[PDB]
Amino acid sequence: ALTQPPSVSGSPGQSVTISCTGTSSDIGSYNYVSWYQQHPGKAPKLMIYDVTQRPSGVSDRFSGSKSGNTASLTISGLQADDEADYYCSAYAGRQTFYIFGGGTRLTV
Amino acid sequence: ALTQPPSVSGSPGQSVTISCTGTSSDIGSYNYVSWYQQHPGKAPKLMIYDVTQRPSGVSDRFSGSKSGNTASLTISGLQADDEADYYCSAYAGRQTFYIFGGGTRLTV
Amino acid sequence: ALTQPPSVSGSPGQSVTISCTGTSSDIGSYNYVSWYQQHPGKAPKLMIYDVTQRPSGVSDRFSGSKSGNTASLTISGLQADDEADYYCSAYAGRQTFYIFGGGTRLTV
Amino acid sequence: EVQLVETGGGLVQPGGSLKLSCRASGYTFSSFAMSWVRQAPGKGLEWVSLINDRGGLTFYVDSVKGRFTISRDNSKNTLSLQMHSLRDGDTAVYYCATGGMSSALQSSKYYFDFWGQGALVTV
Amino acid sequence: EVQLVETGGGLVQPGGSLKLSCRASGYTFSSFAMSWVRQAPGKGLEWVSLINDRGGLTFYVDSVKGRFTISRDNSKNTLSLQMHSLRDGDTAVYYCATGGMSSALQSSKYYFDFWGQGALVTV
Amino acid sequence: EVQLVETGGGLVQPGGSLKLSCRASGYTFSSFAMSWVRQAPGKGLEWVSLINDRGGLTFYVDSVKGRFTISRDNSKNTLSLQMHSLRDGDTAVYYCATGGMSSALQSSKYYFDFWGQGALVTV
Amino acid sequence: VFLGFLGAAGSTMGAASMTLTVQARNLLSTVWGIKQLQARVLAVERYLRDQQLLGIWGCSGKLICCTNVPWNSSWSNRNLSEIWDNMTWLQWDKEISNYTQIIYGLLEESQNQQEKNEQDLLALD
Amino acid sequence: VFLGFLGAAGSTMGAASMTLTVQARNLLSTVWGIKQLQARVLAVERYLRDQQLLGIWGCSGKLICCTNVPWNSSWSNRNLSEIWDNMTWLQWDKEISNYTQIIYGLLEESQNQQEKNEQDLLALD
Amino acid sequence: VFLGFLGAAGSTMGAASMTLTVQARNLLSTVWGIKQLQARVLAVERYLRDQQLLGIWGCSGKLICCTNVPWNSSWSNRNLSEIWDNMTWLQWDKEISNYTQIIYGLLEESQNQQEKNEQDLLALD
Ligand SMILES: *[C@@H]1O[C@H](CO)[C@@H](O)[C@H](O)[C@H]1NC(C)=O
Ligand SMILES: *[C@@H]1O[C@H](CO)[C@@H](O)[C@H](O)[C@H]1NC(C)=O
Ligand SMILES: *[C@@H]1O[C@H](CO)[C@@H](O)[C@H](O)[C@H]1NC(C)=O
Ligand SMILES: *[C@@H]1O[C@H](CO)[C@@H](O)[C@H](O)[C@H]1NC(C)=O
Ligand SMILES: *[C@@H]1O[C@H](CO)[C@@H](O)[C@H](O)[C@H]1NC(C)=O
Ligand SMILES: *[C@@H]1O[C@H](CO)[C@@H](O)[C@H](O)[C@H]1NC(C)=O
Ligand SMILES: *[C@@H]1O[C@H](CO)[C@@H](O)[C@H](O)[C@H]1NC(C)=O
Ligand SMILES: *[C@@H]1O[C@H](CO)[C@@H](O)[C@H](O)[C@H]1NC(C)=O
Ligand SMILES: *[C@@H]1O[C@H](CO)[C@@H](O)[C@H](O)[C@H]1NC(C)=O
Repeated sequence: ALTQPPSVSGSPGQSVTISCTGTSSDIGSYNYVSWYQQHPGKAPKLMIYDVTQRPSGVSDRFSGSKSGNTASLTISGLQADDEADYYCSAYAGRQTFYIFGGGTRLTV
Repeated sequence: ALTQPPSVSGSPGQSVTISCTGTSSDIGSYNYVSWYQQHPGKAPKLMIYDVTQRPSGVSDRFSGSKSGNTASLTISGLQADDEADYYCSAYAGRQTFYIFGGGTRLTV
Repeated sequence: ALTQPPSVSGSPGQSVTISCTGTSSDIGSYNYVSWYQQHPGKAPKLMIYDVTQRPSGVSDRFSGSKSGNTASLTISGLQADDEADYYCSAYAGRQTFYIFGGGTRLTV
Repeated sequence: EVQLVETGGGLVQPGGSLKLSCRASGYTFSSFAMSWVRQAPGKGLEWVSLINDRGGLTFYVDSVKGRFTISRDNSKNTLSLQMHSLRDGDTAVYYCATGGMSSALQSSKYYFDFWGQGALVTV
Repeated sequence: EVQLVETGGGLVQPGGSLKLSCRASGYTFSSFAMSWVRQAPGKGLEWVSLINDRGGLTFYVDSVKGRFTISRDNSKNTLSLQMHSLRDGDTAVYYCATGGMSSALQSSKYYFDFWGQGALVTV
Repeated sequence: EVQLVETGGGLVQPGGSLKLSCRASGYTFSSFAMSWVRQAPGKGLEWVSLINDRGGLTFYVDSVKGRFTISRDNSKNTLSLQMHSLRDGDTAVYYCATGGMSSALQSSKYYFDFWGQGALVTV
Repeated sequence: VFLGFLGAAGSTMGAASMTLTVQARNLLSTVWGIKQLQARVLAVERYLRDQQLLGIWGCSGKLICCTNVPWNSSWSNRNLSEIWDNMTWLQWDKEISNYTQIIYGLLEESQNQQEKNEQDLLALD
Repeated sequence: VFLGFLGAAGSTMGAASMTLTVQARNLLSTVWGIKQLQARVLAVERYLRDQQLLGIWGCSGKLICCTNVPWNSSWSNRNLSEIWDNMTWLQWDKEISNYTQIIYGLLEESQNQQEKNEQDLLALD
Repeated sequence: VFLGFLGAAGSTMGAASMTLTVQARNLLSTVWGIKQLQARVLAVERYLRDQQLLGIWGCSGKLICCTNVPWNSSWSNRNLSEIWDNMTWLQWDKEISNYTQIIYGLLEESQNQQEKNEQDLLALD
């Protein structure tokens, strides 16, 4: 599996950067890293896919990047709705398919 | 390997039920479970094959059954000749072929 | 990997026999055992290949043999130049290719 | 427009057999792969199973390979998960999700774009 | 009618080489697969090796794969087992048995219907 | 006549990327396989990588499979080794060597007949 | 080449399944010249049609080819010993002649194109 | 046999890639007799040439065959949905007609003989 | 197509084993019309016979094909460099011409039907 920070703290208006570092076989071999937002009590939602690609209906405040075997999600202009549990997923191969990281609380 | 009761105790005229519980890959995946009788001092003999099928020359007192990942051999009308060491075998796949269970003494 | 004697001691004019015992999958399965001489400070040199075959330009004093899963290098008529670190290599298969043994000091 | 509705959650005893199901409406069900992802009550997400668009390529996480079975009916727009011999680690809220793989004739879909309400299985 | 007679048992030293053999009479030897099954003196049965009817498909238990070699001569009605580098766990009474697999043109034979007298190997 | 000259050694920090290289003169470079073998300062030799004569069959030791990459240019008579994410166990003097495998149209070459000067990598 | 041709036509199906190369090697070779050319061209076309049928089943270059098509007892409910140790291929062909096209359509399009699409989509992974 | 022939010629490329057997089965069958024999022999030679092209690409007995040849955007820079869900094979053939031989020479000699030599040298190990 | 045809007939066997596609592509194409039709039909039959020989050896769609048949030094006791780096295929064919059928019968029936039966019986497991 992947390692994600347990909690990230941000204040309104500034930026925050969650991270997801992995081994060389999942993130450093495949450019398929997705980020999901799960509000408390509801189901997850796709925020970022393919490292840097964004689904339609999602603001430009959510941005993705990757460096080496590490992936990063940057949320600019934090708002109340941004508070949620954030999980990173990576495609690890055709034997083991999808590895998730532990959640991350964002407190605004 | 499989797990078989160390000893089963029976009295003449009633019935006894030895058991052989296994993992989901040997007994719960293949309907090929055989039971063998080895008298003390001689070589084994086929009693049951294919869970419920009986070789010619063997009385109907020996009966086989399977439920889930567990196989059972039932001997009705116990007699002196029934006293023997009983082993269960299962076909586990084409990589590992045959897994045996530990013996079981029947005392009549 | 393979196991080689840490040091072998010889006197000028007599013979010495370094050994390399391995598992049944490397030396006992493939007749491809090579011996290398690394002088202190320089790079290795091929002394023996294919168990018993000798490269051109190498004296007949260096001789190779194999018995079962064990290979042996015999150096007759020891000289000052013979002092070196000696390593045995075996071809172990197409998954793991080459396994080396620990060095061996020859003191003449 | 896209809505996935899970049904069949319940309380099972260790070693029991359950059959989770997911209904879909709002898109062409036969042109997407579908996945099951579980969230234990106190831990994060974990991918369980994957089935292709046609329904003949099935992939499972190492834990649940021999026990769980994924299947889909592209005429009823239903996805199903048969879980035999449920152990104690299988307690979680299961989400049916759209994505995970794609056909050769479509672009890569190595992500889950649409998720479901959720269905809690306690065992 | 069916009789299998093992020969070649003896006392070997750890690391030695032995050649067990089994003779058969009473049936068509070339239309059955043959297996070797060992019983240690104080433990139960354990399957060692399997050879098909023709003699060109050979299967071994994980322990003895590189060391043991099974072979059969369908003209002499003899089954043989070459055991190199015998370790201490290889002490047991070995039974040659009929069955374990079958040809595509016959029914499944995932069992041992006929066994042999036995041959004790101590090493 | 045969001379292999390694270049590109240096001092790297854990996790860095280096590119070792080996030049050859004295023989037909395109008709031999080439290997990289490392000697740690206080330990013996260890085989790292192998590349065939043509340059399209590449083999690596279990440790360095995903990190190291071997490649060769048969027009420049150069062999190269790209090492990404260098850990602490990768400190050694690396030798480019001739041999390890051969084509179907040549005899077996399961040995290293010609070695290089050496290039020390500290990380 | 001709030696042994059809010599296992009275043997059991299993015994006759060990001489397939003998019958496979014997399938390929004025106004009289055009009649014989038409015979030779029809033999070539017939061999090509058979090989095309093998190739659309994933059975190219194969004299024995297993498939993923279950046997239906409606086609034949006989036991394996009856078929392979107690029947000849001629009797078998007489028995299954009215079921051949069903099997050939279950091999033609279902099994092979399904399997082939799945290999393509697995090669994507 | 003829049923469904060319019926996916106005369908999308993906929809038309599921009926390949229908068009593969329809490729094989006095002075008039020699004219018709010449037509039949040319059909046979044409089928053999196509199968030889498939076989020198490692694509024998295959109606869909993947390769190790990267697609060049110079040949076509269209996206997968455009090609497979928004175009027919006729339009595709019109678009790539002047690039076909480059692809066929990148499949003919580079990919297959390289791969085949590597399998031989791996079988040596 | 014709370019390079037979151009490695004076090259070493190994150098000539890298141009096999050039010679494989060149094997397929009134009273005069029937004579030429007979020539074309014989070329087709000859190609089909060669491909059938390849297919009964497990060598379909393969220009280089390895087998499980050991080489006998009676056939030729020459070393690999002599054959592949110091001989041409014409000289080789001259040397082995009286041993070809033995090799072809060790490939025809022993190796392939044995291997094929074993794959069937392993597919049973
Ligand atoms: C003919 O049948 C007999 C017995 O029915 C059998 O022994 C013999 O091998 C058969 N011969 C052939 C050529 O099938
Ligand atoms: C077998 O054939 C019958 C018709 O005779 C059909 O109803 C049935 O579905 C077939 N079975 C299978 C498994 O396809
Ligand atoms: C197969 O052929 C005939 C002709 O259609 C059919 O009526 C009959 O039932 C079948 N015969 C046998 C022997 O199965
Ligand atoms: C023709 O196109 C229409 C819409 O463009 C589509 O619904 C239909 O399936 C197509 N039919 C064929 C035979 O391609
Ligand atoms: C694509 O084609 C162009 C010419 O149009 C050529 O220069 C280029 O190298 C090709 N790309 C590849 C990857 O072969
Ligand atoms: C392909 O064909 C013509 C003829 O050579 C060429 O000039 C043209 O650029 C190409 N057409 C298209 C539509 O790509
Ligand atoms: C002919 O032989 C010479 C030397 O013997 C060699 O250099 C040359 O490549 C050969 N040419 C061909 C076409 O085989
Ligand atoms: C090689 O051929 C000879 C006859 O020249 C024959 O006796 C021998 O058995 C053959 N060797 C092998 C291994 O088949
Ligand atoms: C091969 O051909 C002839 C004709 O049979 C034979 O006598 C001779 O020994 C062989 N020639 C060579 C050069 O091996």
